[PDB]
Amino acid sequence: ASMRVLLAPMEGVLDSLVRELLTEVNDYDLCITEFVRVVDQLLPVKVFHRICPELQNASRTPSGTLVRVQLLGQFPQWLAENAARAVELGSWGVDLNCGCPSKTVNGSGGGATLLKDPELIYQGAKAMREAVPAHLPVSVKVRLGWDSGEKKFEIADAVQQAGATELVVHGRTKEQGYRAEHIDWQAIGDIRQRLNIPVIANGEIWDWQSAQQCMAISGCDAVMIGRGALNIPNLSRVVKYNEPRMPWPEVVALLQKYTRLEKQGDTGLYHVARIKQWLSYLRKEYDEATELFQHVRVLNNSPDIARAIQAIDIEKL
Ligand SMILES: Cc1cc2nc3c(=O)[nH]c(=O)nc-3n(C[C@H](O)[C@H](O)[C@H](O)COP(=O)(O)O)c2cc1C
Repeated sequence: ASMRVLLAPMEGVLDSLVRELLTEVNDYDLCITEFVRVVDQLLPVKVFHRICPELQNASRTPSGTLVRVQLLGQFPQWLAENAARAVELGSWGVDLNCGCPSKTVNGSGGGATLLKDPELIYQGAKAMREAVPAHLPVSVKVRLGWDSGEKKFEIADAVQQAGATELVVHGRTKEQGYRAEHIDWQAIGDIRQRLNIPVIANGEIWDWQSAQQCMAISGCDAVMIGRGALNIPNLSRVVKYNEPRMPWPEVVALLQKYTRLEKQGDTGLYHVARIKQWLSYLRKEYDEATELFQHVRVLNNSPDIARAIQAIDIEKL
């Protein structure tokens, strides 16, 4: 019966602005921030506030949905220091990225690179668990492996043995990328059966039926949705309650609200890039988004795209 739905971390997509917009019209149980890249220093407080403005609102979006800071990096001492800082600043626990393809800085790997030696996941997660007060959660997000799923149980074991609270599994290897035909929710179930912490299933959940299938196959009562949450802006309610997808006119209203939200540190091109990007996702689902994208793709500045989006009369749609 009960179902948890998490909004995925998405670097360069799901910032605080889009989290604000989406959580207002959804029932997400938790959102994950874009990653804070940890190398070999304690990051200043402003980095956390930039990535997670919700820290100044008791770790919640304006509508009240919890948000959790994610770290990306390798060195245990520095993951620990930065985890402690995230929670000192108010984060509801802390998450560790072990699934994103990521550039190594000097000797400091991160993300999917850690899947090549599961011990790196154990050491990083353990140092975070030890640094974060015991009542607050420490989560880890993984893929099934690097170039195969052969180490998928070692990866899962590393997270549990580190004392992590919960595990998100993206049901593909790194080398399988985002290829739909390679999703393996069964592998997620096999991991769940071995563990004693909640497993949150992730990958290729787009609608009510796909979530039902995912839960049935994996045995997980918790899922995480990333790209689908942009394609269908009310996807949490689609998945939880089998409600219809957000009508297009309400999608346009959402885009209009986005054009009126200010972005901290914006040089001037934020809305141009981000409205085009969101439309590039929406065209997978909404015919109308393909047409609107053709109209706005030629605009090269935020005021022009703001005027264009705002000009649309949603009562005429
Ligand atoms: C543009 C983009 C950025 C992402 N950034 C992150 C990130 O910052 N941290 C992370 O752990 N995963 C990141 N991911 C992976 C997603 O959280 C998620 O695991 C993936 O998109 C698969 O789920 P989906 O099929 O529901 O999209 C990103 C994915 C995309 C497409």
